[PDB]
Amino acid sequence: QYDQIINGYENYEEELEEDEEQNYQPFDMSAERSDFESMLDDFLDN
Amino acid sequence: ALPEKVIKAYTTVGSILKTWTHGKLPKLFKVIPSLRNWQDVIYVTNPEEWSPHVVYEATKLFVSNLTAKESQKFINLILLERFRDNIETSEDHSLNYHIYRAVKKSLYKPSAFFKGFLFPLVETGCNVREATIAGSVLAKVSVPALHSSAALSYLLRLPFSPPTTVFIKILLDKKYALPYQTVDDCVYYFMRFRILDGSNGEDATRVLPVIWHKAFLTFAQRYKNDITQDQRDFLLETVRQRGHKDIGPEIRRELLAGASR
Repeated sequence: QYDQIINGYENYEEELEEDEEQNYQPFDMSAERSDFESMLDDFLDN
Repeated sequence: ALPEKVIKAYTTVGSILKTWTHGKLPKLFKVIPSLRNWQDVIYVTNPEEWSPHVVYEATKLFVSNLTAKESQKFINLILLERFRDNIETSEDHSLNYHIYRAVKKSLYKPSAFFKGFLFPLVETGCNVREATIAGSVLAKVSVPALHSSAALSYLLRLPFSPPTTVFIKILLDKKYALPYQTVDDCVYYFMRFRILDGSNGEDATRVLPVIWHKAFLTFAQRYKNDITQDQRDFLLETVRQRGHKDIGPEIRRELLAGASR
């Protein structure tokens, strides 16, 4: 309850650090939705 | 670096967003929350030049479609900065009502708001006008007692400042039920401004604004029945040493009307 959440607040900066350390990926086009480039194309053609 | 098709496409949507006021957001903009690297792409749209309309709609869009951790980053990197920038550079130091409503909407994910907006703000030179505007949002929007309490505890443990005290008072005024540990933190907070005849820090003699006294009074009215007799005595002593001409007697009165837990 309160036990859980207060610890997440007190160390919010640390948890952001740890989340980025774990889940950061550089940009990769083949790692995003496969219709992405196709959407980029329809748009650059107005 | 990003594919140049990305840069070229999102540089243009960026220009659309400078003047957008209504209708549907560009489709390419609306797919950004569906992307893993939304942070990399978003920057190309040049968020600080978005119209205030777009700030609002983007806040709705991003806060309700990102995870809390991800929402928190959006709130912090984009919303907070816009909030501060606009208040500092406006002629009457007011906030554009679109941005204002964006901040209200962001409170819908209270944890992402406190970690992404409030805590960074009070810990990075929040001024009184900033606390007054952001504080009025916090006053108006309902927040879960649990998150409200946890944020109150966090603010009470911070070094004193008048803007922080503004938020402390706002969260007290919610008059929600408090976990006994937050009640305790409140007692410890007001306690720490008394004079101990040996070791004292600045808090014992610093000048206290009226807002500190209204917060003390608020805590006394709502929570007089949730403190121990020992705690009541520390606070009555606090009021004796540090009390205010008009508010001090009211606080004392409320503290003496309370029954011990």
